[PDB]
Amino acid sequence: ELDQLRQEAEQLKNQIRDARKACADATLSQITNNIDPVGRIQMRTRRTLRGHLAKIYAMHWGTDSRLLVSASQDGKLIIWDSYTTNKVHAIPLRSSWVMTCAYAPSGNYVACGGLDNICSIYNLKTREGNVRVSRELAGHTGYLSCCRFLDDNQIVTSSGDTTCALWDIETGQQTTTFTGHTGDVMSLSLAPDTRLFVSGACDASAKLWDVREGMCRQTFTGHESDINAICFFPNGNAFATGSDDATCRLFDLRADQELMTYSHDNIICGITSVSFSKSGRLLLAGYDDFNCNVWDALKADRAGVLAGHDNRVSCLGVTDDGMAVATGSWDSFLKIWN
Amino acid sequence: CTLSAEDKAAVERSKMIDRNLREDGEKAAREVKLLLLGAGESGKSTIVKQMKTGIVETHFTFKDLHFKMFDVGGQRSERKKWIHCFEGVTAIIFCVALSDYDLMNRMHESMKLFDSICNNKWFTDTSIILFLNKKDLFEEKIKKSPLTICYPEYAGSNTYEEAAAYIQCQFEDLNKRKDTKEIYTHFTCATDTKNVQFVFDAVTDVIIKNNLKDCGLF
Amino acid sequence: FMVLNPSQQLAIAVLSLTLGTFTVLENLLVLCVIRCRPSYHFIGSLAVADLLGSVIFVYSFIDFHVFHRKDSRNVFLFKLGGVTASFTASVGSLFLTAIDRYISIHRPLAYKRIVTRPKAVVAFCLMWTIAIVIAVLPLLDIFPHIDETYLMFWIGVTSVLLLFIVYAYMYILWKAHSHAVRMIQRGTARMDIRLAKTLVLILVVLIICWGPLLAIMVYDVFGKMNKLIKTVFAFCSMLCLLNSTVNPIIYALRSKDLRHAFRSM
Amino acid sequence: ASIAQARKLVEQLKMEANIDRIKVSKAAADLMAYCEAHAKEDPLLTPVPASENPFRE
Amino acid sequence: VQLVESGGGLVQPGGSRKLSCSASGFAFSSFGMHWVRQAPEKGLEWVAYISSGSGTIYYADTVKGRFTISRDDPKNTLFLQMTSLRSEDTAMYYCVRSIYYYGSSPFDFWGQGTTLTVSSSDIVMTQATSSVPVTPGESVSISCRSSKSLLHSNGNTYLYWFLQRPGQSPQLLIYRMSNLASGVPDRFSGSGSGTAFTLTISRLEAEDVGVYYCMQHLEYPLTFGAGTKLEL
Ligand SMILES: COC(=O)[C@@H](NC(=O)c1nn(Cc2ccc(F)cc2)c2cc(OCCCCNC(=N)N)ccc12)C(C)(C)C
Repeated sequence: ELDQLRQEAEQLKNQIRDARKACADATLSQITNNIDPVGRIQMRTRRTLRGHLAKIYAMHWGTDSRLLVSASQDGKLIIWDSYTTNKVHAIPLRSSWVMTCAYAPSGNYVACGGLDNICSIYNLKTREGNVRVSRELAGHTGYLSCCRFLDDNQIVTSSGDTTCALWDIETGQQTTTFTGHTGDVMSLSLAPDTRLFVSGACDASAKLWDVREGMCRQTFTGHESDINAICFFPNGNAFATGSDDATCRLFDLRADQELMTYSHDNIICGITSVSFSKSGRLLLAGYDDFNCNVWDALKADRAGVLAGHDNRVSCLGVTDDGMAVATGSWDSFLKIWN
Repeated sequence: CTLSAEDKAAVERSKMIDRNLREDGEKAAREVKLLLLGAGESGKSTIVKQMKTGIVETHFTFKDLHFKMFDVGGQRSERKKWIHCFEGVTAIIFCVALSDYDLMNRMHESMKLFDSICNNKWFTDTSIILFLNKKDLFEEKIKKSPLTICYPEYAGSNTYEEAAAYIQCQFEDLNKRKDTKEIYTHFTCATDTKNVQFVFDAVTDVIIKNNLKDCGLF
Repeated sequence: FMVLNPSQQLAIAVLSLTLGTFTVLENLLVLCVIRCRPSYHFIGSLAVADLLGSVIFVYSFIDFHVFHRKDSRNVFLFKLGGVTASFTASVGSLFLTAIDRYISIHRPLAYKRIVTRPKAVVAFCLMWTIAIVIAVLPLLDIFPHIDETYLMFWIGVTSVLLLFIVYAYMYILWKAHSHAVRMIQRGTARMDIRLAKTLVLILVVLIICWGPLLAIMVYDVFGKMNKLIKTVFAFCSMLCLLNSTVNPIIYALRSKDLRHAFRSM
Repeated sequence: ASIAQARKLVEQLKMEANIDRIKVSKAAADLMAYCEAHAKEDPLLTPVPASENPFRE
Repeated sequence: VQLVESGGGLVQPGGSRKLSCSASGFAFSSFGMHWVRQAPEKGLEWVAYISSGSGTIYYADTVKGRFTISRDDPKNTLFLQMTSLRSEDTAMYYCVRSIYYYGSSPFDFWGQGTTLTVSSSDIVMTQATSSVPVTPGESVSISCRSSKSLLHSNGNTYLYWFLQRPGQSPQLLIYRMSNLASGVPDRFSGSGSGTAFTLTISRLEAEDVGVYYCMQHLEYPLTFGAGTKLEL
């Protein structure tokens, strides 16, 4: 009616900013005092993977910790054997402008998408001996930016038209939709048991969704600019986000607010990706000045650098058993560190 | 060798994937790639016919040279997230309508787009080809519709020669890296097939200055 | 033989003192780039063969001519052989740069496919192979133990390759002439001028060095030898230290990609 | 019309404000606890013998 | 997927024939191929191998200089030229397809066979049973023993199990070891270590009747074991 934007809606945001302050009695970086540091952490390039001809944009590990897939702007999708650095499959894509890839947990399927607005599914196990397309999922209106399997039949996608969506692979229809954001959604990450997931958008916020219902549960607001990457903590009760203002942050789901900020005065470039190591004591982030820093997560001291690359570090990932770390870059190489 | 019989036949499979990868990266380096931009009102659609959801490609061979043109205006997202995918095209083509000067908010809408792409940090080394379409409809509109409705400072003749010539310097002054980039202006006819003959001549100029700068001989 | 100056035999070390000193300094500050592209390989290899000539020549030469130290019939052929290798490993570096530059305008689109990391070792280290063959020749009155053929034969591997490089740098300066004016007509120069101001600086430096010396190695075959001409052959034989002092000025500098780079970093 | 949208942005803040929150000391103690029971089996902060890792060479 | 071979017939000692096989239903150029032979009333014997891309070829010492194997990809066909045939070459000949990468299953599809009747350092595999009678629903075991250990330093042991029913071609049951081929009931299983292996069937149906073979794939030449029949 009259003035209704004023009184009621801007009041409930003043009830939330005062309830988060009624539970923040102490800060993380005080109680994490008088514990041992982790000391310097040098690692070394164990493998190097050659064969792409253009920039590499995405990568994802298989669940056995030995195979992996990668995508690049030359229209190829390669599956690698990382112990003996052999190529297992090479897949040609219809279009060349690809921005994400994922591996099915069973190991039977892989997914792909980009500036064509489609998510393509590929069957790896056939009676004929080659890899053929199995499904195409249409309906988004902007470029696809991320996707993740839940099992052999379900998959979630985030899109540049400000929306996320849940799909059914038997048919080709999206069964649920997710709307609240007001900018382009850039990334998403699934809970360890796959009941919840989070996403971050260019409106500088992150959201917690429920999968079976389809409703937002919490919103988080700390950054000054866009959010590029996001990841869950192994416990399942915190997550970290990396933004375009050269900072990372830690959020707590049950305290409902922020715990730490990971920054430094000599670092003034954006962040492309982020990941946690097993047990969650280290936070790896890969930045836009060609490096990859390693942070102590409880304390806020940076505890290492790994500087083998020659151009922008676009993606990284840590394996399930915790053995190695991979990075892809805009010079077309992949490297395994340990 | 310490490898098994099956370990050796997996190495041989891999070296034959390696050979089809090289065969594909050589057959794709024989084509020039071009991004097509411009605040889209009229001209951009006819120049494709002149040469014959997400992203739109097109092919055409002319005189032993193969091209791929990319139209991108059908996206409607934040342009500052995906535009860096096009780092490393050979050139950019840019379309403008000369018949949008006194309709002057629109002519200054094009000068707003030409200023942001020409000064990106991703396109520091990329030259620009520039078009100016609809040179018929601009013939008489200078007569009935005088200028200074599009540019207040222009205090000179409405003779249609200083007019088109004055619109030109207003764009090329927008180039702020006079050393690492050139502009190539041309006035599109729409009946002659000289349109594709100009794109050929400018593109073979862009490549020789790249080679001569790769060996240090510049 | 011991033909030399009465007391000038160290004053020739006055000139030689400075020229040998810029060569050791410039080539290492040049070879610090390790901008590691297939074209910036041959530019470092040229910066090496000056040093290997820089040490093996300025000390060997100052064995003679000031305090004479003879040797046996094999201590000469393996001092001299090393010097010849040092001399013959520059033309293997200059000849391979006017190769990839030649195709850059001949096949303007074909520049980036042919030349990558694979080459610069297919025919590059093969060049050193020819020097090894020269050593093998030695294995099985200007210079003490030397025969006319070997001196004459070493002119065949050098006078010819220097004759090609004047073809490349006059091709590029012409075939880039017709381009820059045939387009100023169809487009309605500057490319045919910038190629002028650099290529005359390569042609003049390369005939004032390889020119006079190889002239005199022709006169001691047909002409009436004397010590009257052996003095000037000693003074102008130090042009080689000047040639290895101009090359980083003519190659490493004018490449503006590296030029600004060290100006900043 | 935008007047219909505003009464949705009020329907959502109602759901977010009534959550049950715990305080920051008790949530910061549980992230220390998890990083200790699992500190042994993480090869990236404790290098492993060359026998165990398969990426030696 | 099918493989159909032709040629064969009757030949005098010293003549020559030419055999072929027609592939249909799969990506022929991606698979390696084998020829395997079986004389009248005895077991299986490996003959020759050509890899995908024709870059590698191996032969058995019995037929080394007398036979030649080749392939024609755009036609999807496989050849075997024979010269100077002797009476030890009477047999039925099969055609087998196999692909090699991390996690694949070699030796999975077998042809129907063609008969040729001519007129009138190696690992040894020993399985010492024959004609063991059993009733349905019972538990039966089989074993064969190697003369060298098949466990390789990379972790794998290379032992396979095939089955041949009266009137048909062999089928695969277990690859490298304890791995079950697709389309096979779960009541089979394989176990062992080093140089002693075993195959177990839990409770039989009326169609698990025939002879059983074992094979090593640790190094060329490939060798089979003799057969272990099962009569009900
Ligand atoms: C080893 O002990 C020494 O020092 C003696 N050696 C020289 O006198 C000397 N030996 N060789 C090699 C050589 C000689 C005869 C051949 F038949 C083949 C090979 C030179 C080559 C030169 O140059 C040529 C062309 C100009 C090239 N210029 C550039 N590359 N910049 C000049 C001098 C010598 C000593 C003590 C001074 C006599």
